[PDB]
Amino acid sequence: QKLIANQFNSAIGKIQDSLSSTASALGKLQDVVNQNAQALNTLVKQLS
Amino acid sequence: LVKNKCVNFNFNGLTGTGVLTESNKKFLPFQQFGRDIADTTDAVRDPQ
Ligand SMILES: *[C@@H]1O[C@H](CO)[C@@H](O[C@@H]2O[C@H](CO)[C@@H](O)[C@H](O)[C@H]2NC(C)=O)[C@H](O)[C@H]1NC(C)=O
Ligand SMILES: *[C@@H]1O[C@H](CO)[C@@H](O)[C@H](O)[C@H]1NC(C)=O
Repeated sequence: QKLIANQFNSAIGKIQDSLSSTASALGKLQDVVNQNAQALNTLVKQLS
Repeated sequence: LVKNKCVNFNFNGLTGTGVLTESNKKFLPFQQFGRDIADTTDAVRDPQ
C-alpha cells in the first residue's frame, strides 16, 4: 500500500507537467474549436 | 447629417442602412470608401 501510495501520488505529479509544458496535449479539443472558428470565418469571407 | 443613430444613408450614390459614427481611420487623399472582410462598405469619407 505505501509503495503504491508513492507510485500513485507521483503519477498524478507527472500529469501536471505533461499538461502544462506541452501545447499538443489538448490538440484534439483545440482542433474541435479551431474547426468552427475556421468554418464560420470562411462563411463570412463568402460574402466577398 | 446624423451621427450615432440608425439612419438610411446615401453617400456619393452609395446607399444602405447604418449607424454613422466618427472614426480615426485615415484615408490617403485618393481613397474614398473603406471596405470590410465581407466587402460591405465599412467606412466612407463625408464628401462635403
Ligand atoms: C518495486 O519497484 C519499486 C519502484 O518501481 C521499488 O521501490 C523503489 O526502491 C528503491 C530502492 O532500491 C528506492 O530507491 C525507490 O525510491 C523506490 N521507489 C518507490 C516509488 O518507492 C521497490 O523496491 C520494488 N520492489 C521489489 C520487491 O523489487
Ligand atoms: C459645403 O458647404 C459648407 C457650407 O455651406 C462648407 O462648410 C463645406 O466646406 C462645403 N463642402 C466641402 C466639401 O467643403
